[PDB]
Amino acid sequence: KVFGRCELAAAMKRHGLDNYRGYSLGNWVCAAKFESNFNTQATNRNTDGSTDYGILQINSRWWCNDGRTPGSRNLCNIPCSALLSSDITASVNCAKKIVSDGNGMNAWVAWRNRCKGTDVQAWIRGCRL
Ligand SMILES: [N]
Ligand SMILES: [N]
Ligand SMILES: [N]
Ligand SMILES: [N]
Ligand SMILES: [Pt+2]
Ligand SMILES: [Pt+2]
Ligand SMILES: [Pt+2]
Ligand SMILES: [Pt+2]
Repeated sequence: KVFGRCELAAAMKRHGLDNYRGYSLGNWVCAAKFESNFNTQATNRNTDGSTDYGILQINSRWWCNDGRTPGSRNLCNIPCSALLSSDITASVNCAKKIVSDGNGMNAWVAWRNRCKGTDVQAWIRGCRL
């Protein structure tokens, strides 16, 4: 499922991400856009042999089990295939853990390189919260 810009903001605000650890909604919407293009089914194999899964491209090295990442933690206790659901719940609850683990949204390279320090307000422009 490829969400719309305003559609994903709503599901995101609802599952409790707006101001989560002091990151406003636009930051999460911007990260989704540059990670997955809002596609819940997005996967990207990394040179390291891990894979990033879903709307927030959560990585198999640390966070989820895809049964093929050689040496790999499963912090979030889920198979990576539950990050590809059209319901973003599982992606969201894993994202709260990730963002809580010290580095905040720097965990998402696409956030640090493209969203950090820009007007992320514009990403929720014309959406009903
Ligand atoms: N939720
Ligand atoms: N998109
Ligand atoms: N999906
Ligand atoms: N969702
Ligand atoms: Pt789908
Ligand atoms: Pt939902
Ligand atoms: Pt939720
Ligand atoms: Pt777009």
